[PDB]
Amino acid sequence: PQVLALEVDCNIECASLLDLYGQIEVSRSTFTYMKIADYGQLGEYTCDAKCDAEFGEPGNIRHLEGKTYDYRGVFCFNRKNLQEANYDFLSFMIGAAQRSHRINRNQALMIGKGVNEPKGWLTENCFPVFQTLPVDVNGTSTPAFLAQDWRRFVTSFPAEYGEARSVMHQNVFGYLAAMVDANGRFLFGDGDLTFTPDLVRERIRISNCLPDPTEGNTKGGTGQDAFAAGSFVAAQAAWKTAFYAVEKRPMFFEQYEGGSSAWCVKYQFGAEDGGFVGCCEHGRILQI
Amino acid sequence: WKTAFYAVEKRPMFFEQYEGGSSAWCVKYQFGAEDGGFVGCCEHGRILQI
Amino acid sequence: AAPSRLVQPGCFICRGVAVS
Amino acid sequence: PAPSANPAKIFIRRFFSAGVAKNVVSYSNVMAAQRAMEHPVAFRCLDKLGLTVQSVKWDVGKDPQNTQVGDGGMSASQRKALQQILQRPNPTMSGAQLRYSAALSWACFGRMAFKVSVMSDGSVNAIWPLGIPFLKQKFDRYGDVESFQYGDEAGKETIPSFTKVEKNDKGRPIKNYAFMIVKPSINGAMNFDVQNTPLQAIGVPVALYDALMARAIDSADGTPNSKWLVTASRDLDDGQAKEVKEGIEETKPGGDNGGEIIFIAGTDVKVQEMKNDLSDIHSKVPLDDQARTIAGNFGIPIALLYDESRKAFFEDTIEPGYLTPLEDGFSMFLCGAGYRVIFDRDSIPALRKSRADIAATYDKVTFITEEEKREVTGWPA
Repeated sequence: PQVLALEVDCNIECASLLDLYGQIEVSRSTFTYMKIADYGQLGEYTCDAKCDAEFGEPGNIRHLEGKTYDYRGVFCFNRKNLQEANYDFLSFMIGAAQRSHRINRNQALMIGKGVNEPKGWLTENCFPVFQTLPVDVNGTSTPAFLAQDWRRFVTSFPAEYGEARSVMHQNVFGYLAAMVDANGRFLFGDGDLTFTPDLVRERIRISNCLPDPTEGNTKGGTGQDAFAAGSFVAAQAAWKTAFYAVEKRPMFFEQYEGGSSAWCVKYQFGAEDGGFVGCCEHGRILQI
Repeated sequence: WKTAFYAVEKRPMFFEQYEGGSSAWCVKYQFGAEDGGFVGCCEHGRILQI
Repeated sequence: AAPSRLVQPGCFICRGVAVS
Repeated sequence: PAPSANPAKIFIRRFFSAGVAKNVVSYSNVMAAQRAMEHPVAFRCLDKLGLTVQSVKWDVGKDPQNTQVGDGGMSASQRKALQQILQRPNPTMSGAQLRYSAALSWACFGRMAFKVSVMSDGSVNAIWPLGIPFLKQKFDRYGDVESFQYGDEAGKETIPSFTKVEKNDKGRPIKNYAFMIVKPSINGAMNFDVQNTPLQAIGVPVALYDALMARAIDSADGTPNSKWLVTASRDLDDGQAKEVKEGIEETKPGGDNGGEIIFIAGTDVKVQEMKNDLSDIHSKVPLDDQARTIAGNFGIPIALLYDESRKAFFEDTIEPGYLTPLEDGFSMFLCGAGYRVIFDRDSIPALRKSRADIAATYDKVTFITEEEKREVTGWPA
């Protein structure tokens, strides 16, 4: 009988893999763009004293286009407790809607499957994927992931493609920072109880709803804790040209008069957006 | 800790001469307080064991 | 929650010169 | 000057806590104030108190008790800018509307909240009123508030208070800030205490009024409105029965045999005329009492729902419960010493005759200098 204002919720979002992808804005729901397939070869090293030439072989200019997909839902009430309530259902239930959209958009833009959802770069499977070698222990050939791999992966990016960041679940970073050499010394951050460099300088943006190869942070791997070879660990891509995210209209809320039968006030919300993978040569995937 | 465990305070300490049971030659004091505590959401903490 | 383990990487060094 | 150590630290020890941004009004009180806006008598009183304060006219001016020869009118251009902004607040909102909103909020919750946009040199650019229900405040460590939060998740502008803000070399702030004027209460706790609104003591009367109006609206439709319960006997020949019924019925205005006598040959039928009083369905007696009580608790003479009572309502309830506190809150932190916001009392249409009579009787007096004869009825110099 002494109700507080405390509203402990204890629910989490992800990070946002949105400010990386190239942003483009369209008014209508159907855009189209051009693409240079290949310039082709034009002219050879001909001999001298030859009053002639060769036509070579012309290039190619493809013409692509993509749609924009919509996102809608419905929620309602009873109009009786909403007048007597000790809270505000709408301002909470509305708040519950972008939280569903913001997290659904990000994941679908990552793992979307074809029809009526933008094809994420995971399921596209045209990013080149690099799988790491397994190791030996007491004769067993368990798969592993050493710091030697991480430096090899990030450095193997073609330099002329540009600067590229990296994306990975924080449990991988905790796995990297906690590695140990033969004697017992740490590899990174020798003798300061914590290794935490400024990620922005090492160009490693972090997230939390990637496949997370270390299942619940419980598969470091010596015996039956092996990484279960064939799991995603991290990605790296020049995102400003490897993947685009298009936006048409932000979310909207509109009362639905009709269907509301004087008991059930029924609101309606929706939004339109989309995405598509550009040249999926800038960008590689590390795997176990 | 700002959200993983809450501390409840209703009435702090108080000292007062317990009038009654105290005579013209012996005093009986009475002190007291009223506090409490509970956990908030316990998915915010973690414990290390052996 | 049930007590979950915290298995961390061991002494990982080699991939091609396995001892005799 | 400022010692920064007030005796209001009795709470932040344990009894309160810093850095959590508590809300300013209970949700029960918010809902009571919401539902008083649809309640008939409550809304009537709330809007009347609004209109009145909404009518008074503003300006900035010299204060009478100017002992500060070092006037706080730092530039005399900030004062012109304040005058401009007091006559025209933030665009798409006028001074009368801002006054009305402030008065309604003060009557509902005992709080007033504003936000200012002083540009860079004490020149206030615009003024906005704040929604009290959804404004939270966060205290410092010693005794008072430091920040105001406006919005739960996206809107998170931590507006600093007037107490802590980048001040000018003279003292006037440079950046945005807010006011949070409060009504005092018992047991101190100038900002940590419970609100003081008339709604706190009108819960029982409004509930009784609602119950009585529901009873009335129910009894209106449901009680049969016919007269003449007529009953035949248990031996009358269905058909002779229908004929006698039709003979009774067809005397309505505009019938076959209207207004004429009814002749019955034997078999005495018995009529009794029902009263159907229905003249006390709403309980006028214990309804007008609740109306009077909910009016008196807001502070309105019952007669208004005669010119003496109007004068009384204006100069005992409107002025020193809405005009002086708002004006003093604005004077405290909206300009320097020596100058302050004042409302012209001659702008109220009801007190003009009273002012004229007092001015005439004072002019009749001789043992009093002209400047003080002026000052005793306004008219500074």
